Amino acid sequence: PNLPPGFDFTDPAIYAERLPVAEFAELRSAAPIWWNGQDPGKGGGFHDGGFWAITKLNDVKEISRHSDVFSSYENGVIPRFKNDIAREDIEVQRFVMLNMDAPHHTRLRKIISRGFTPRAVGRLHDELQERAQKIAAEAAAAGSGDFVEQVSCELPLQAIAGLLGVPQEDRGKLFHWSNEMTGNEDPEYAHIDPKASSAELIGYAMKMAEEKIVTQLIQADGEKLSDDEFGFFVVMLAVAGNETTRNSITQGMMAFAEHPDQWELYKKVRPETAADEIVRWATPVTAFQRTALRDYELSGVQIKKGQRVVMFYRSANFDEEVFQDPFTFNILRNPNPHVGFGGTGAHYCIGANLARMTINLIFNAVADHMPDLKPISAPERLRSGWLNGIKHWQVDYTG
Ligand code: HEM
Repeated sequence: PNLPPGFDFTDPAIYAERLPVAEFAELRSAAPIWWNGQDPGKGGGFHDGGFWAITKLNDVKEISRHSDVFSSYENGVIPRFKNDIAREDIEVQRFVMLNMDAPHHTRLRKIISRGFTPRAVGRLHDELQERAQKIAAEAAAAGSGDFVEQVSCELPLQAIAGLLGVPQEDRGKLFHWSNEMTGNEDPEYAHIDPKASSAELIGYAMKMAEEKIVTQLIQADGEKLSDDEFGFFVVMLAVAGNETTRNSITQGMMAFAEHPDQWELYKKVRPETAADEIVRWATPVTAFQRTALRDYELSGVQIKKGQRVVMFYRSANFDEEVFQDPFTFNILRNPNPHVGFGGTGAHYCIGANLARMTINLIFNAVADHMPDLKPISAPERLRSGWLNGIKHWQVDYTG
């Protein structure tokens, strides 16, 4: 493929500035499964010499479905940390369900699925809609500001707090820990320590279990989460369901500002198709990886036992063989078989309906209170090699 020597699709220096859209398009055309070599000390915490870049939607789905072959536990699923991270700090992530394999993952998922019943999520609709409306009214009344802080940030956090029934007076400390919990190497956040925030949030959650959906997870059906598993579950919601939904809201609004005919259509009919096109477009998790437990032949390439494969959701969601005109933002897109919530399989996002509900509620509120919003200056991207984040974006709410 026509790529620079040494190019690495997980390099945080690229994502601080842009998504490498042209370079993914070139792999899909010229080398859809391609070995991305990494030199010593430049592998983002891994020392194995590189990984297979997976760029096509069917391959991402095949890997996700074959979790008997493609492990989440062996190396975790995050494909890039700071280059000098200790291997013990990657391995400690194995205590969240995202980084486990069957049978351990199968037991936790079954218990945690108590939290994500359709009924549990739907119960949160009326409070999240009242919060959404108020957030948008507050932003309109401020006139201009940072849309990430004023519109995107609070409602995903209040969704987790309402799911967990956290008392009001404890939400400010909960939200502070949760916004320090996912790792990045951005200079704006160089003074955060996700390790203290993780310890502190696990201790808060364990005290909450001891005092008792929390009661349904920690009450024996004799199966239940232990008190420490409930802590690890609250840590996992902080990393899985906070910045991801926040970034789907910012990048959905960036797409509406760049495609004004789609925002006019959305304001009229608020279509059911919009939330999934916002997630496809935003692809807030750019990639997650697996490790092969045995040799496996994937679309003609011989993947070998122990090698990593990195699923680039950001490429697969723009796969020209699967989406008609994938570079067109189309809020009526149908069909829409995107992998923004992962490939279907054992670890498919358990929060997907809660995220869709959060997205729908906030965009309805923005349409109702700020229909003529316009950007003031360019979004500031986050320096991460796997999370596609926007730190700040200045907009004029009144237009
Ligand atoms: C637009 C917002 C979101 C995006 C893009 C997203 C994306 C993902 C992805 C890509 C995965 C891994 C799937 C796989 O490997 O096949 C995942 C898993 C997971 N997500 Fe989400 N997510 C979002 C929102 C949420 C929310 C709101 C919650 C919860 C409050 C949540 C909870 C989880 C959990 C617990 C897992 C682990 C499932 C397991 O390992 O069995 N997510 N998510």
